[PDB]
Amino acid sequence: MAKVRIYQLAKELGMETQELLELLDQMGVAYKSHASTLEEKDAEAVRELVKEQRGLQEKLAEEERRKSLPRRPPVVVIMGHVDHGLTTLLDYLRKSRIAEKEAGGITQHVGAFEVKTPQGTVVFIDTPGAEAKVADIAVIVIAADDGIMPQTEEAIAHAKAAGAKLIFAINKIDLPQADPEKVKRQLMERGFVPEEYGGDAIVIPISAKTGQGVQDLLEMILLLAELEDYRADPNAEPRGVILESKLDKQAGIIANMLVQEGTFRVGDYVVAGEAYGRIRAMMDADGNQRKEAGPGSAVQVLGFQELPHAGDVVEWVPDLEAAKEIAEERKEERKAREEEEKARRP
Ligand SMILES: [Mg+2]
Repeated sequence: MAKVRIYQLAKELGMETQELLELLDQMGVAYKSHASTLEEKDAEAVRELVKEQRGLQEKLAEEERRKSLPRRPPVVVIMGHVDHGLTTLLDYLRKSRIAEKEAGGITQHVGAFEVKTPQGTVVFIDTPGAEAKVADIAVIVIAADDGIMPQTEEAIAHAKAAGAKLIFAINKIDLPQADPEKVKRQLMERGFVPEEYGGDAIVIPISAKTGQGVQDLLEMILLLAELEDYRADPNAEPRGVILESKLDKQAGIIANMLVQEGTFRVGDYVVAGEAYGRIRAMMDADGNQRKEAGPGSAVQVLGFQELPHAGDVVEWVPDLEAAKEIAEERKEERKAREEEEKARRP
């Protein structure tokens, strides 16, 4: 401190000579060389300025990082004619992760399940949809033998309405009457031109029965997820969607929720449409109790006081009172629109 030479102060602060000499020029402190002695008040000023500038750097670098949100996994729904092997595909995907279980032990149905690959994790909504936005991607399954049917065209229209990206999966490619070329013509008739022919429709041959092609579907999902670059903020206000709800004799009202933003925690108050409660417990697809559920997580939630509806947005609220006010304001507004039916003009 009193008195320090510039090369000594540099060592102490971990700076290179020329950096400290630059700083002193910025401060207007004259010196002959790095061997010169500094007045105590100059050295002190240097120490303060360097501390601050380093504070500031760090603040800045933190900000740059914090504003880059982590990846969230792609959410996928499987759709198409119920006879075209949807459940066989879902089942196949559910098994490629119980290889030869732990185990075990243990599994729960919580509305969605995860498929892990070296390239990343995919979230599949459980039970195909006939049927808020839930899925990023809809896989439209079409049997090679049967071709595009009315259920197929409804699945396509619902997926498009919901804003999902389509992947066409032509299944049963090993039946003797399998005709994928016919399916592709049917697709092109409908404005879906396969990439093969220079169009934008993604078309993938699979067999849900043997699993042939299934790894290519997963790779394609993950590639699209990399390009769309799906991300979410785990510290935003928690937001989810109800996938389904039911009564348990033993447990009471249960609901499956998929988390989209923020992180829900046990003890949080939530409102979903007109239903509300305090999260008493959350259980994931492995049957584990979780204290927290962040983006992409599907969990069974205990604590709702009435059955929430499928597709309703789950919102964090600060307290019980807020939860009751929000749910109630929605209830009396619904009655209002309904009362705009009983009166005039039925
Ligand atoms: Mg809501």
